[PDB]
Amino acid sequence: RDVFEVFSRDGTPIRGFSRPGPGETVVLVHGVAMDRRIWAESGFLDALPDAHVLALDLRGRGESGRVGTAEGHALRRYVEDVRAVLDRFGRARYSLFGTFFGGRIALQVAAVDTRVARAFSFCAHAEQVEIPEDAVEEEAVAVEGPGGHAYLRDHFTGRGAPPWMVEACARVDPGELGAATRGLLHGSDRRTERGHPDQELVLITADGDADLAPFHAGERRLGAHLWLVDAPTRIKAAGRLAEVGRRVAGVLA
Ligand SMILES: COC(=O)C[C@@H](NC(=O)[C@@H](NC(=O)[C@@H](/N=C1/NCC(=O)N2CC[C@@H](C)[C@H]2C(=O)N[C@@H](CC[S@@](C)=O)C(=O)N[C@H]1C(C)(C)C)C(C)(C)C)[C@@H](C)c1ccccc1)c1nccs1
Ligand SMILES: [Cl-]
Ligand SMILES: [Zn+2]
Repeated sequence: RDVFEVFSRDGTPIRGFSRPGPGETVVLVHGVAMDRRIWAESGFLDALPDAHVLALDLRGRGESGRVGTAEGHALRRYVEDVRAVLDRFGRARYSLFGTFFGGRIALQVAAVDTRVARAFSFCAHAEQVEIPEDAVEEEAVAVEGPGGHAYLRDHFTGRGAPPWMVEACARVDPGELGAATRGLLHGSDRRTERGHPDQELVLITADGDADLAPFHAGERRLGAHLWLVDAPTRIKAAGRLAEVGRRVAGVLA
């Protein structure tokens, strides 16, 4: 593996690693309370034997630049972070894969960047959502305070999240957990669009998902393909991420 640095539109440095391979170039986008280490820890990276893999730390996570403001964590800024990675490696075609809010980011990159040939959204759909301002602000307060890592650990543990997902929370600065949560009130509620007719768009979730309706709506509206994994909830579906990587490798082959 090699490390890289690029700069987002707003000057934020975005750091990541490149795992060379002769195959398709795949760009991995983690979720809010994660960093780039989840790709190896989940077994997703091992599932792609041939791909050239690019894995970034989003702004404010891991080795990337600090942000510490709500608007700095707007969805459009994450999109700019990913597009900067696409620039650095200079390809005409990329396949994007994102977990949870990372999936929403990957879909939005696909909407605006014609270099995205495929986008996979793991446990996030593409539809408009109603975000309660009160509840999100309350969650921001819970996660940014001294008890914030414990709050996330206890909740993810109680909902059956894999250990790597529980453990990743404690690697995120509490201030960036709060800012990223508030950032959701700056654009993340809108639906995503199809970028080009030839794009391959895939949504993945638990067959037990209590709200599959918006995933079906992406099938109809975007022509997306819906993949299911055996799990009673979205969070527990994260235990199947390596298996999903094997299915991605089949598509890339
Ligand atoms: C059934 O499974 C779930 O719905 C939980 C699942 N969340 C989601 O999929 C989506 N969000 C939501 O649905 C909803 N958001 C929420 N808070 C914003 C937010 O998300 N977070 C803030 C903190 C961060 C870790 C992340 C998160 O994770 N919060 C859990 C709670 C974690 S704790 C303790 O266990 C969460 O959801 N809190 C809700 C409420 C506060 C409204 C109760 C709405 C308002 C967007 C509808 C995310 C992907 C999203 C989609 C579209 C637009 C914006 C966000 C998880 N993803 C990762 C780990 S759990
Ligand atoms: Cl997330
Ligand atoms: Zn801590």
